[PDB]
Amino acid sequence: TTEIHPSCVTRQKVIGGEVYKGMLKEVPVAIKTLKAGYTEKQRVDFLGEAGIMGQFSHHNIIRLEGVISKYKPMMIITEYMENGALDKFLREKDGEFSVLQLVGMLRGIAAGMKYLANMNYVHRDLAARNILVNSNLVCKVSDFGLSRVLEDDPEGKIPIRWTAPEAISYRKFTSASDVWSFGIVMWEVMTYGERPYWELSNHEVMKAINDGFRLPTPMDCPSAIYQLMMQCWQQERARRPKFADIVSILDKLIRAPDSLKTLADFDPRVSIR
Ligand SMILES: CNc1ncc2cc(-c3cc(C(F)(F)F)ccc3Cl)c(=O)n(CCCCN)c2n1
Repeated sequence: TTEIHPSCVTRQKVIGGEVYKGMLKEVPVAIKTLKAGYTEKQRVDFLGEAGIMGQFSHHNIIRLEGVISKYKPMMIITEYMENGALDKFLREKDGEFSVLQLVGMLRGIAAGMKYLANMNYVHRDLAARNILVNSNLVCKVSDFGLSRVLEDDPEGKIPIRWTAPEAISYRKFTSASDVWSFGIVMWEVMTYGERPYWELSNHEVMKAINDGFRLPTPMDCPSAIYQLMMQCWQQERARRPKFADIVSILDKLIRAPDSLKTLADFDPRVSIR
């Protein structure tokens, strides 16, 4: 990792220790701080995140500019993504993109995830809230925090309803549980940030999934896209596509965009006579 001198960094606005938007000697950056009195574990997790990010060089993975580790407070400095987190972005831009644009976002995320998987990195917390969007509509995987627990664990919280059954039931997180999560992200994108499973409780979601229920088709969703997210949600990991398969399929759909005009039937929850 590049060590950056503090005189080269100006913090400006809190966008999230805190996360600031700032300027780096000038390019816009995001800046994550570690406050005084941090523990050894905090330091290893914090610098650990920078270490992992520094190992990656891919269009669809947030780029590390560098770290401040020789001076306090310590900082991680990344590229700045002008449109912020994908979940909030979709919800504030409801209906404003083409289906081709939405599918192109998902291709970008899948390409990032394929790279992570092949670099032997399991994300464990893939969700639209952990994807960032730039002014070219490029989606990039973010959140490489080391210290993550599944929420509601008897023994950062990973939410149940984005997580694959095997990861919940016996703590088996793999690139195949990340594919499950990616299927949920597909549904988030195609619904402009609808909350998966609505007001169902965690227990209700888990029971539904184990009984074979799956999220219904988004409105105006290409048949091929719904089929692909459904395959991501196979109970049996071996029947899920790999990210390599997902990228291949999305690339084919984008290159033959009339393929996306065939829509999955939408089951209307209310009909009007
Ligand atoms: C709004 N635009 C914007 N642009 C770029 C970033 C980069 C980071 C980031 C990510 C990592 C790592 F590792 F997780 F990828 C590390 C360090 C940083 Cl600074 C970040 O935390 N935020 C804030 C997200 C708030 C959304 N809940 C960003 N926000």
